[PDB]
Amino acid sequence: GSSGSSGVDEPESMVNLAFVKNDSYEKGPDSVVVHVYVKEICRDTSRVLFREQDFTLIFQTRDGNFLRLHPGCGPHTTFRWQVKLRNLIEPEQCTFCFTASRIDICLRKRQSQRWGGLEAPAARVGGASGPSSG
Repeated sequence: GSSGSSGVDEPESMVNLAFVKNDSYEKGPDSVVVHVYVKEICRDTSRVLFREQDFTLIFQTRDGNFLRLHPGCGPHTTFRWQVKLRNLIEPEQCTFCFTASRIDICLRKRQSQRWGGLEAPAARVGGASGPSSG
């Protein structure tokens, strides 16, 4: 086949976040603001991809507070946060801008309907308890 000098490059090398401490509130009619808890972020190597039925947030943080949470990684480690929006959206109007110690992402939905959860659900999982402290 072929070895080397490939074309597209998968984010493999990059790390994909599974859970990011943030808070999104229902704004305007179809507006949705998101507040990501993180500091010491690089606005130079940190961007946000607004899809039609999703939205990925790539940013490299160097805050021991945020890093400590994710072991094995570092400040130079790329973090990709992909979210599956149950309902469609308008990325052409979406915007991404970092804040003091948090990130702000304006998500413009299509229509004014109930989302019942920012991120799409999935098979239930309980099993033996863990960190869940009384």
